[PDB]
Amino acid sequence: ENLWVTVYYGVPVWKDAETTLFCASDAKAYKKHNVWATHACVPTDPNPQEIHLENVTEEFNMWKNNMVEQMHTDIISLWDQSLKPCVKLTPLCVTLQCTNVNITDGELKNCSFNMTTELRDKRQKVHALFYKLDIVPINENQNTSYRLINCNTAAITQACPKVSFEPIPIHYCAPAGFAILKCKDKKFNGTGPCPSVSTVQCTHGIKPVVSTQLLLNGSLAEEEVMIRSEDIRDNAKNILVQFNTPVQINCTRPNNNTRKSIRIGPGQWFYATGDIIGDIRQAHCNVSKATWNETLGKVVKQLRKHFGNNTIIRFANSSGGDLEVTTHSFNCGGEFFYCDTSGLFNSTWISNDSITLPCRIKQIINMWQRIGQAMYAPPIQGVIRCVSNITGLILTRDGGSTDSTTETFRPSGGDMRDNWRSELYKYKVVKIEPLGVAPTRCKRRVV
Amino acid sequence: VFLGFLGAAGSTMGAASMTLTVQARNLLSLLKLTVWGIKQLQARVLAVERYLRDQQLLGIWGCSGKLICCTNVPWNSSWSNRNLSEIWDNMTWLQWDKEISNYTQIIYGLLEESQNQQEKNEQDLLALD
Amino acid sequence: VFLGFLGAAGSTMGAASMTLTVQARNLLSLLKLTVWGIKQLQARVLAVERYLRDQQLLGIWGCSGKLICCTNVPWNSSWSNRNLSEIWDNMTWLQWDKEISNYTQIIYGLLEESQNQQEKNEQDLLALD
Amino acid sequence: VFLGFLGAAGSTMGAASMTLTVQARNLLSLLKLTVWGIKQLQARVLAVERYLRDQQLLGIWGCSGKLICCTNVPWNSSWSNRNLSEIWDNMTWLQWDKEISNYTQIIYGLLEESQNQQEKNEQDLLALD
Ligand SMILES: *[C@@H]1O[C@H](CO)[C@@H](O[C@@H]2O[C@H](CO)[C@@H](O[C@@H]3O[C@H](CO)[C@@H](O)[C@H](O)[C@@H]3O)[C@H](O)[C@H]2NC(C)=O)[C@H](O)[C@H]1NC(C)=O
Ligand SMILES: *[C@@H]1O[C@H](CO)[C@@H](O[C@@H]2O[C@H](CO)[C@@H](O)[C@H](O)[C@H]2NC(C)=O)[C@H](O)[C@H]1NC(C)=O
Ligand SMILES: *[C@@H]1O[C@H](CO)[C@@H](O[C@@H]2O[C@H](CO)[C@@H](O)[C@H](O)[C@H]2NC(C)=O)[C@H](O)[C@H]1NC(C)=O
Ligand SMILES: *[C@@H]1O[C@H](CO)[C@@H](O)[C@H](O)[C@H]1NC(C)=O
Ligand SMILES: *[C@@H]1O[C@H](CO)[C@@H](O)[C@H](O)[C@H]1NC(C)=O
Ligand SMILES: *[C@@H]1O[C@H](CO)[C@@H](O)[C@H](O)[C@H]1NC(C)=O
Ligand SMILES: *[C@@H]1O[C@H](CO)[C@@H](O)[C@H](O)[C@H]1NC(C)=O
Ligand SMILES: *[C@@H]1O[C@H](CO)[C@@H](O)[C@H](O)[C@H]1NC(C)=O
Ligand SMILES: *[C@@H]1O[C@H](CO)[C@@H](O)[C@H](O)[C@H]1NC(C)=O
Ligand SMILES: *[C@@H]1O[C@H](CO)[C@@H](O)[C@H](O)[C@H]1NC(C)=O
Ligand SMILES: *[C@@H]1O[C@H](CO)[C@@H](O)[C@H](O)[C@H]1NC(C)=O
Ligand SMILES: *[C@@H]1O[C@H](CO)[C@@H](O)[C@H](O)[C@H]1NC(C)=O
Ligand SMILES: *[C@@H]1O[C@H](CO)[C@@H](O)[C@H](O)[C@H]1NC(C)=O
Ligand SMILES: *[C@@H]1O[C@H](CO)[C@@H](O)[C@H](O)[C@H]1NC(C)=O
Ligand SMILES: *[C@@H]1O[C@H](CO)[C@@H](O)[C@H](O)[C@H]1NC(C)=O
Ligand SMILES: *[C@@H]1O[C@H](CO)[C@@H](O)[C@H](O)[C@H]1NC(C)=O
Ligand SMILES: *[C@@H]1O[C@H](CO)[C@@H](O)[C@H](O)[C@H]1NC(C)=O
Ligand SMILES: *[C@@H]1O[C@H](CO)[C@@H](O)[C@H](O)[C@H]1NC(C)=O
Ligand SMILES: *[C@@H]1O[C@H](CO)[C@@H](O)[C@H](O)[C@H]1NC(C)=O
Ligand SMILES: *[C@@H]1O[C@H](CO)[C@@H](O)[C@H](O)[C@H]1NC(C)=O
Repeated sequence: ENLWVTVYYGVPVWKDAETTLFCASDAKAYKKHNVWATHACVPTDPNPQEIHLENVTEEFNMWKNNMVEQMHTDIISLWDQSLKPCVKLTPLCVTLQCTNVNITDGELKNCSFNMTTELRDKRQKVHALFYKLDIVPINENQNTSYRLINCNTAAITQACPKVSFEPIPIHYCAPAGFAILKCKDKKFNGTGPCPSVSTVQCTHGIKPVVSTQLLLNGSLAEEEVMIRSEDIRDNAKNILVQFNTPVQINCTRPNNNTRKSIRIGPGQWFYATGDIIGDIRQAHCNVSKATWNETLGKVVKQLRKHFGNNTIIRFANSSGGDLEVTTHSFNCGGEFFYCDTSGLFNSTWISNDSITLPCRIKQIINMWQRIGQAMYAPPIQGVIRCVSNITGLILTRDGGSTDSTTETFRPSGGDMRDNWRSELYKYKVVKIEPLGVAPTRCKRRVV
Repeated sequence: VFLGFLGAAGSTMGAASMTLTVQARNLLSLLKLTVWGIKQLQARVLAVERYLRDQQLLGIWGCSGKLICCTNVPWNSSWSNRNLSEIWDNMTWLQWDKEISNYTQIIYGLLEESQNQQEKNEQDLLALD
Repeated sequence: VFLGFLGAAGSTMGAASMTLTVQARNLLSLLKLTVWGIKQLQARVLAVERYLRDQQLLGIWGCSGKLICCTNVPWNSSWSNRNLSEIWDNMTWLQWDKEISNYTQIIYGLLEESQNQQEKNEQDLLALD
Repeated sequence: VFLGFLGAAGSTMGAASMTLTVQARNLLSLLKLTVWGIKQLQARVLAVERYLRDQQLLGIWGCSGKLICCTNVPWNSSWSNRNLSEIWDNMTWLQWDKEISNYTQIIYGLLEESQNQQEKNEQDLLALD
């Protein structure tokens, strides 16, 4: 009956907290120095230890997750460190005098200009092909003199031709004293308590694929497709879609480009685009119409679970933004594509003939809101072809004064952190507090 | 019978307290200025600081080397009115830590003052002769 | 008679056990971005991590304050079949650590579970009245 | 009656020894590359180094949990010849530590070897049956 407190060291008690997570990649031996794995990331254990926790119900919140905010700062920090020792193209801001490549009634122009050399007093005049998207006119009245797109606003740095942009799986691990709780619920939406909860030390193989609108090479959802959103009744918040059946998309760059290496200084090597050997064919992506329409139909069935059993659901092309948010932007073999998704979202829903998507290619890119730094993608010599696995979508409503009669959905990509939320929605970092008091009928021996 | 780290998180406090050694083990164990190296170094110091924090409190409670330590502090009924059968055979350490979370600071303050702040003086005076 | 750090490395295990305090002492003790500073700071953190690693095991084994600690774990003959004469008065801790290295992990598991995981619960029930 | 940390620094050694619990408490408690961050990081590692250093010496002396601890080492008259009334009721710990500073290294060597290096083996053989 006489109760006394007792100290228990090692009790299974955790609390929501945010700590510094670190990288982890498997022993991939190989052309190396990819930006994400860097020189050294922690080698993954040969056998991950996932331990299920019975009778445990934990709250999750993919939108207030701290793993996304840290990872977004990690990818950005890795990008600058892989470009600092590379050649900066600040002297490449010379006035360009261009022309059109002999076709009557073009997306690329042949430009000649004076460039610096290995020696200071000697100058060279070189010819190089540029894409129209990376060049703006200087006279607008108009003549035929041009300049680079960034030279007026931000500096430009040429990516080293040794580093690769291919995303490899990255595992985020927790330091000692902290643990990551994975929610294994098949029907788990955005937030809320998760019935089936296990714990792991590192996350699964998350491939950092920088995309827009379409989520490529992402993790599929089990059972039915999932519609996760912070506020479905809010138009300002993006709508994260996760497929269960992956759709296939083949993208190619038929142009047989050539690399024209021209020296612009002592140790400085600038790689421009040489004349295309063969025919001029603009890039494109093919999507199976039978699979895309089927998968899109599977989406509207789950959208009706939040907007009425019977309602009008339509899909249209992106009507807001420019450049990268109106096109499906991604990296493929080194070159950066910008595909018009007008053929994908052109249906209205109520109650083998593949789709082709025209794509445009840039070389001076401004990703992650970066006002100040621009990257020059060197020309990839040869023909590029990649096959991707679109598993998700990032849509956004239009809102308005509609009386819930019709409902429109348009693709968007206002931020990059939505890409990591599609792969961190199930994880949660918590700190372990092993100190716990409890009353028993035990008293310390005086002796 | 071992389940793993945090294996007894959903079991009763009586079944979870028999596996205190499980959570106790996994509690501590040209330029290196890379983003991964700076984070790694700051994480190792963070790990050993959390560990010594709990060991420091167990030092002022006289429970440094023990895993289950009995004291002289009487359990106040205002903290919880449940019985031993309603605590150790109905509640887990998670929901029990949530109920007493409003009193853990008061218990800790009395845990250092009621015994080891008083025993050491009496331990000196009893062993004085 | 003290020889110094690692002085009894080549001595018998019985003669080396009388100098445990020798290895115990010498075991722990505009911009600072210099290569040597990074090394020196990373060496101090690496040092205190290994020190608390061993002290961590001494906590869960009930041997926190002592240098020689008796336990409740019976020695299995599968680990070594040698007698006390062949071990303490003919073998060194080096060639002894090499002979038990295949079983040191198994011994550690029973060393934390068989006793201090069971003794503290029995200490609670024996001091219950 | 508490004065605070080092409050009895000018007191006699007998009045200051009655408040050893006071000094024991206040003895441990986009880019982070700021000069202050480097200073904080190196200060936290510096703090736990001095803390674990004192606890390491108390561990090899068998005085881990206590604040006043008796030993087996007999006091050599060459260290200080003062009487008990002349030390605890006439001198302070500051001027006392300055007087024994030339023999503290010899005392520590005998403090760990004469007893706890010998006691653990004697306690092993006393508990042999
Ligand atoms: C999504 O994952 C697929 C996985 O197949 C990616 O396509 C693959 O991209 C890699 C990029 O390194 C290709 O490897 C390259 O192959 C060429 C072939 O000559 C070689 O010259 C290069 O050195 C490199 O090894 C790989 O071939 C390609 N897959 C296929 C079937 O061709 C895709 O790029 C990923 N999505 C995104 C957005 O990156
Ligand atoms: C990408 O599409 C491929 C098409 O085959 C899928 O690949 C197969 O997945 C199963 C499931 O484990 C494996 O047994 C096969 O070995 C996979 N084949 C290849 C070539 O990878 C894959 O599931 C899709 N991945 C994503 C992320 O959508
Ligand atoms: C989305 O669809 C609209 C509707 O066709 C496109 O608007 C037309 O764009 C073409 C150029 O491709 C212009 O010549 C027409 O004048 C535009 N208006 C029409 C046809 O009414 C729009 O370009 C598509 N893409 C985006 C990003 O909005
Ligand atoms: C060159 O081609 C582009 C795109 O086809 C066209 O807009 C431009 O008018 C052409 N150049 C001239 C001088 O007309
Ligand atoms: C730049 O090129 C023009 C011809 O296009 C030439 O007249 C001029 O001298 C060149 N400038 C330098 C600095 O070489
Ligand atoms: C997700 O499930 C939880 C279950 O409690 C529910 O409260 C929440 O509203 C759900 N969210 C959505 C967007 O359906
Ligand atoms: C590009 O322009 C240069 C200079 O005017 C010319 O010599 C070359 O033949 C042109 N080639 C192509 C492929 O445009
Ligand atoms: C994409 O390429 C794969 C492999 O060559 C092929 O099986 C598939 O039919 C292609 N799909 C389209 C739409 O071209
Ligand atoms: C898409 O599939 C649905 C159901 O199979 C069908 O009713 C509809 O006509 C299809 N639309 C297109 C454009 O293929
Ligand atoms: C539609 O109605 C049926 C029958 O009332 C119901 O079972 C189902 O959940 C409803 N679905 C949606 C999306 O409202
Ligand atoms: C969208 O579909 C309608 C009807 O099939 C067609 O008239 C229109 O040209 C299509 N638009 C695009 C951009 O494919
Ligand atoms: C519990 O706390 C109250 C408030 O300080 C006090 O009056 C009461 O005596 C305490 N009871 C026990 C059993 O400690
Ligand atoms: C105890 O703390 C919780 C913290 O969420 C709070 O909700 C609750 O009202 C508190 N109860 C009392 C009695 O202070
Ligand atoms: C080394 O071997 C010699 C052999 O005579 C022995 O006397 C001595 O005790 C051993 N250990 C030492 C020297 O530390
Ligand atoms: C020693 O270990 C072996 C192998 O696991 C086992 O068969 C045997 O019973 C054990 N004996 C003792 C005394 O522990
Ligand atoms: C001890 O072991 C040694 C070596 O295996 C052996 O020679 C000896 O007979 C055993 N018994 C005793 C009592 O030494
Ligand atoms: C430990 O295992 C290795 C690998 O089989 C073996 O070579 C060695 O002899 C073993 N040592 C002992 C003491 O069992
Ligand atoms: C200071 O001196 C006074 C007078 O002798 C004494 O009462 C007091 O305890 C002393 N305090 C300290 C800290 O020396
Ligand atoms: C007394 O002190 C002297 C000098 O410090 C030392 O050499 C001697 O061994 C000591 N004797 C004893 C019995 O401690
Ligand atoms: C101790 O005190 C006595 C006086 O009672 C004195 O004669 C003696 O010298 C003192 N011992 C010393 C100073 O070592």
